[PDB]
Amino acid sequence: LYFQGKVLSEGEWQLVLHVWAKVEADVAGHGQDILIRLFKSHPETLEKADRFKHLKTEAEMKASEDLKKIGVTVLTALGAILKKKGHHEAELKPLAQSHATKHKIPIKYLEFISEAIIHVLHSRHPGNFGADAQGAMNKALELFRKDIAAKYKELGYQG
Repeated sequence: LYFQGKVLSEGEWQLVLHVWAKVEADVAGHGQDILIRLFKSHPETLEKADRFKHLKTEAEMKASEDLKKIGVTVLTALGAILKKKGHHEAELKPLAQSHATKHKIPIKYLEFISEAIIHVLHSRHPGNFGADAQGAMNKALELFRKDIAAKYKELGYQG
């Protein structure tokens, strides 16, 4: 039965979740592709992670047990958020905690990984990631970035 979303229409939410079902069907693989994409597009994002220190080649990145683990974590977290269809206040709080504090991840970087996600999804899911699903995923990820930036402020992180 129906569970009312926010901001996006029920149809847009269905587009976002339908792709995401495909992502989670190969979460490690998509995590790898997305982070590698992120790191190649914006190397700065590498620098901030010390378990990503001696990572210099793709070969090295695909080999990395840690990059694989963190990819699953980031994508299962984002999946959980998106499945809330905007009702994600409570899920952002601990995320915002650890990312504002322990990891120090700027909002800029969430834009970076947003592009990476869109790019990899576009390139792997022609079936379910047509223009409409991509516009929908952009709204979902924008709403996420907006709501987490507010949560940072509620915690003084210049982000």
